[PDB]
Amino acid sequence: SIEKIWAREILDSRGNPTVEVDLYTAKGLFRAAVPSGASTGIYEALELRDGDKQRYLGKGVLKAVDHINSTIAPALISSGLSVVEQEKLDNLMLELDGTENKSKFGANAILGVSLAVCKAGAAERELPLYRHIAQLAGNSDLILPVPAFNVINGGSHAGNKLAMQEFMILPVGAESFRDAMRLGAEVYHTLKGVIKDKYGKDATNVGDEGGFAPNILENSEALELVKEAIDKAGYTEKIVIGMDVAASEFYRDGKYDLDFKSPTDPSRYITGDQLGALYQDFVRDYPVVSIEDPFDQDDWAAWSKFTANVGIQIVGDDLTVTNPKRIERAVEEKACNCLLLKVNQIGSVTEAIQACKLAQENGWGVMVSHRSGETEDTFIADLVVGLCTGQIKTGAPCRSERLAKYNQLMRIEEELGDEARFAGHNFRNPSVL
Amino acid sequence: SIEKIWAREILDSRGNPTVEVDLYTAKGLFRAAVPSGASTGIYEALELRDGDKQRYLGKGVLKAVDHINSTIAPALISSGLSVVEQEKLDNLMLELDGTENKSKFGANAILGVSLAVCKAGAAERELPLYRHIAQLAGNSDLILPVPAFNVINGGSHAGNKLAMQEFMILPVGAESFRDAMRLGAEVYHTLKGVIKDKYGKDATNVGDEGGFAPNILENSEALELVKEAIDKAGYTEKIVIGMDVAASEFYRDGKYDLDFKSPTDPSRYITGDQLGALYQDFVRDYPVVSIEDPFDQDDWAAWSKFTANVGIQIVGDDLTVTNPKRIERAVEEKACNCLLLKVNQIGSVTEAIQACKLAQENGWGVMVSHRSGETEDTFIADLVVGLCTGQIKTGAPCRSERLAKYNQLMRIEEELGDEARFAGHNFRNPSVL
Ligand SMILES: O=C1[C@@H](P(=O)(O)O)C[C@H](O)N1O
Ligand SMILES: O=C1[C@@H](P(=O)(O)O)C[C@H](O)N1O
Ligand SMILES: [Mg+2]
Ligand SMILES: [Mg+2]
Ligand SMILES: [Mg+2]
Ligand SMILES: [Mg+2]
Repeated sequence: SIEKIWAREILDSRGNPTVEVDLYTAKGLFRAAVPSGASTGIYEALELRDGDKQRYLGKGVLKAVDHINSTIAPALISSGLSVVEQEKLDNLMLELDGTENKSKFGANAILGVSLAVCKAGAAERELPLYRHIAQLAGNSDLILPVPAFNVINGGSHAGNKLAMQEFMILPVGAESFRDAMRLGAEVYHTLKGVIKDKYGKDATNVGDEGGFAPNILENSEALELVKEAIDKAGYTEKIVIGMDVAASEFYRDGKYDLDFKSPTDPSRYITGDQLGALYQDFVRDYPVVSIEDPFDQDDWAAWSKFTANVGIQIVGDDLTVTNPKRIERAVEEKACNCLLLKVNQIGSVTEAIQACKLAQENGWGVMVSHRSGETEDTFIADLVVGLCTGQIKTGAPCRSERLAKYNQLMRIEEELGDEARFAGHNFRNPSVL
Repeated sequence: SIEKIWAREILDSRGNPTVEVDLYTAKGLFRAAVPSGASTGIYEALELRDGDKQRYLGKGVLKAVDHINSTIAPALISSGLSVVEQEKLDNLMLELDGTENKSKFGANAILGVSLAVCKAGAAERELPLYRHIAQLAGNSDLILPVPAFNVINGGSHAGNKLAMQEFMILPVGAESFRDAMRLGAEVYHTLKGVIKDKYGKDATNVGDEGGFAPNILENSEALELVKEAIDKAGYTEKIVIGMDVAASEFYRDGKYDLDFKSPTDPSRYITGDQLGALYQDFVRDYPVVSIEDPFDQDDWAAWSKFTANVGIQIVGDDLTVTNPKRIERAVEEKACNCLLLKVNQIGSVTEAIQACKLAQENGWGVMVSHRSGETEDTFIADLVVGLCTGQIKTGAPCRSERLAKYNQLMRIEEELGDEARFAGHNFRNPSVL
């Protein structure tokens, strides 16, 4: 089945090395690449880096590449398994690695091969990638997702004082996915004009995901800007707001520091309950319909308490790290009601699909997501359609490691033709469509 | 030969619509997309936009898409021409349009099809794209180019006061193209730390091409910054500097305004002679080996004078717009000694290859180039290798519409194996290899 597997080091969207894998079958070349996070949860499967400080500041991935070329590849070719057998090939890699967190080969090594196998498998089935993924997941009724565009940035890697990481727009009232793209781009260009006028001509360069990071401190002010741009573009009822707080990043001694990029001062810290009250005010004052990582990745009681007292979507990211073990705990404690799905948090296509089905079985939403460090790879566009989740976040409508996914979703919608359905206001629960 | 052509609107790396074309033959699907400039020369072929303010603020390209789908596609199909016949298919489109600047269909309509045809032709020849391009151009040897990374930004679309558009680094002393990527990436990341420390944490977000635009006014300070990053990264011996001044953008009244982003004040203006004197100082104080568009696209006398008084590379971009007619004039007046090759400035692959050959036959260097607005398309990576020009500028090593090209060049290098030659110090004049 598999003629050759060959891995190489390429550069991701931030200029850092990452893994790319070529898989050859009689049907051709199938290529995939691995993303890389910046604000990673402490429970993520292992991203294997070389640590050679004289090459790429220690960020090379030659070791992961070698694990693929020297060990994984001959093992999978020796097995004789068909590339359609995703689960068997993935399980084979998992047992070969033999560690829970994939720390022998690296999650980035195993995922690279896993993605390529999946693409080669689709071609063997003579199916577009999204339909093959749907079949692997047991789905038949595909849907185009609502895109969630990160347009204002704060948090650990933004050069402002804004503590919360992401402020997103979601065109839930769009007519189609192609129309959602147009709405997103128009609000984005509107927002750029607003920021230029108010914060100056030098305030509209972009961050890693293509959004803006103007110098503000109040999170409420970020929500004000976004709502202002939505209204100015004429889409007040059609576009709503999502947030990724990434609260693990400013968790201090059991409390939360909404000014953590300023010199340390413990008296400013607030409690989980105070943080929960602040969110309730956001949901009251602004059309916020989704909040991701509202509390620290270990602060389970605060998650459960908040989720039980709000009607919006509550997304586990660093809390759940696409990990069935952590998800089951979150399900049992009712910590959240949506899973953020990051294939490189867990390290294989099979396990990511299992994590998605576990969420969906329990009435949760699922939002497919990029990493801050992306590539020209568009796998997650087919993934979100095949898993039928109804929602994807994969950047502002700016920088092609983000537009490559959005463009692919527009091609998919086009291909599905008259059968294309758009999640719209049912992005949390698209199965009712 | 051509079974079907289908065009669609996608978004480019700036979030604006552009043309993508799917072309089908017996051997499969061949896809290409068109870039879009920000500081466009007045002599470029016409980029056709819709101007419908109800959509994308008038930036849609539905008309171009419709010209392809309704007019160009059935014409090329009815012609029965093989996809290997690049020249004939391109000429067919040129005649169909019947205007000098492709203003009936739009240059973007025509190029999109032209690029897809070229990819379909390579597969028909059972060749990698760059070898097909090599044959179309009459070349036999292939060479990997020195990359020119735009790391510091000024000019029309930078939010600082810096007038000159691009300050680039060229790893002429790298061992190979893969090593050139590493040198570029390490200097880029070094520079980011330098900019952070001197100008602040809020000063390292990126512009359209992945580079930085800190708040500086003196162009000499830009050159100092770059030099400082090169040495701190430890590569003083191996990396030199290129500039794209884009002087057309600040040509005022026959004079030049090095503060054109401040409110108009003619007392500020300097003459071409004075500008030329400033370049002479740059070339002396810094390792500047290449200057692009030093004078206005119509200021021929200033070009000829300057070029005759220096030994560095002098690059026509807006001067020449990849246009054989304007190049012949430049040749005659010895206005410059290098052509910046932008396929969408002239609108077809055949005409771009002709522009390149006309340049090379007259002893000029050729630097293949991106546009500010790019896509996930990687055609120019194969183009620069097939045309053997020895140099390419396709962005900072940041943002995957940039890295897609650089990554593709690393794959090409790998594929050529033992036969891979890197232009290195012969980037201006590679045919001696
Ligand atoms: O937490 C994050 C960061 P990361 O780089 O994936 O950690 C960006 C992404 O949108 N998300 O949810
Ligand atoms: O003048 C330019 C700009 P443009 O967007 O192509 O006009 C960016 C490119 O590097 N170049 O030479
Ligand atoms: Mg994170
Ligand atoms: Mg997150
Ligand atoms: Mg220009
Ligand atoms: Mg230029």
